[PDB]
Amino acid sequence: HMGVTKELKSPGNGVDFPKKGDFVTIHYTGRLTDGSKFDSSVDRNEPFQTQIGTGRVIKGWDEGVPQMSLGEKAVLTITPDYGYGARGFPGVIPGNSTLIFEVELLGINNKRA
Ligand SMILES: C=CC[C@@H]1/C=C(\C)C[C@H](C)C[C@H](OC)[C@H]2O[C@@](O)(C(=O)C(=O)N3CCCC[C@H]3C(=O)O[C@H](/C(C)=C/[C@@H]3CC[C@@H](O)[C@H](OC)C3)[C@H](C)[C@@H](O)CC1=O)[C@H](C)C[C@@H]2OC
Repeated sequence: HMGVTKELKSPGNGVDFPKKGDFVTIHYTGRLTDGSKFDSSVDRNEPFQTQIGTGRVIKGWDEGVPQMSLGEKAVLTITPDYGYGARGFPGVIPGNSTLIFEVELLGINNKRA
């Protein structure tokens, strides 16, 4: 999927992958391309929970996360068009920003890594 690239860092179980409509549990760290963190669920010590593939989150997550298996650690590199685009996200992300997320897939529906 063109606006997002996934780099596997450590494999999950290689069997359970999120599908459109699933609810996933994720720990993440987002950085801008200058290397600076803009947000982290890890530092916040709270897991992030959301439906995937239904537009609840940026396109880059919706298209990137279903490519990971349960337990996988990856990096999702997201073009502005698949992120917050020209506007950015007021108070956090400048307009026209590539987003780089470290993502750990901790849960899919009832299943847990
Ligand atoms: C009631 C409060 C808000 C409510 C916030 C929470 C549940 C708390 C939860 C931990 C979010 C974080 O709170 C510390 C914080 O996460 C960021 O820092 C971040 O790392 C980020 O980019 N994420 C979060 C992880 C998934 C990818 C992306 C996202 O898709 O986030 C989603 C997002 C912003 C979608 C927009 C929606 C508007 C569209 O126009 C735009 O389309 C381009 C896309 C978030 C999760 C929404 O679904 C839910 C919310 O908005 C945002 C920079 C701002 C966000 O706080 C606001």
